[PDB]
Amino acid sequence: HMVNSFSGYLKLTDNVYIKNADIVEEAKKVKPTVVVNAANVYLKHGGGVAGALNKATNNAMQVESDDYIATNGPLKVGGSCVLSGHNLAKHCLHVVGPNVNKGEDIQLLKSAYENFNQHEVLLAPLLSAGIFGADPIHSLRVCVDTVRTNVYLAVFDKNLYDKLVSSFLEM
Ligand SMILES: Nc1ncnc2c1ncn2[C@@H]1O[C@H](COP(=O)(O)OP(=O)(O)OC[C@H]2O[C@@H](O)[C@H](O)[C@@H]2O)[C@@H](O)[C@H]1OP(=O)(O)O
Ligand SMILES: [Mg+2]
Repeated sequence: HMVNSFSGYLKLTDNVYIKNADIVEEAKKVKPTVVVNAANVYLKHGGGVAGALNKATNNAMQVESDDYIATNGPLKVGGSCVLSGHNLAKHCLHVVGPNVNKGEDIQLLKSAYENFNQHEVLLAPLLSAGIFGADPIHSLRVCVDTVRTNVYLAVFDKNLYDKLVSSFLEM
């Protein structure tokens, strides 16, 4: 036992790894330097990954997020900010993917993944792929084509994990 030690990930490419896991359980076990949040521009951590991370910090992430946004104003779609990882990680990189359910520009998903290249190693979810309504296969593709640093993707759903791995390791 040490820190940033990932286990049970499938190596997709030289720098992209994928596991069927809860990003919160992975954060707790690994204590990564950086865990990524699938955030909105307001850092209102209502559901999905954001709700699960915030709940595991006993709401400390939401209190910090409320203070940050009241001070700085909202993020841009495709942007990020580095805040505390609380009890889960050294840092949390809050990254805003486009909300395609509200017609936001899918091109901003590439801008969102570009934020990952500022960090050597990240534990991350598939951006925009849940509540934000992007195709998860497309989100994995943009991740693989954009991110050059080491990214460990945690995919909660068993069936989604199997679909992502089979489509990737065919195409
Ligand atoms: N605990 C978890 N660990 C790992 N992955 C997780 C976990 N919970 C959900 N996911 C997955 O992450 C992906 C991203 O889903 P969301 O967390 O909904 O992020 P997205 O970028 O789609 O939506 C962001 C919005 O979701 C709101 O919660 C947040 O405050 C913001 O407004 C989906 O494939 C989502 O899968 P699903 O569609 O919820 O089954
Ligand atoms: Mg699901």
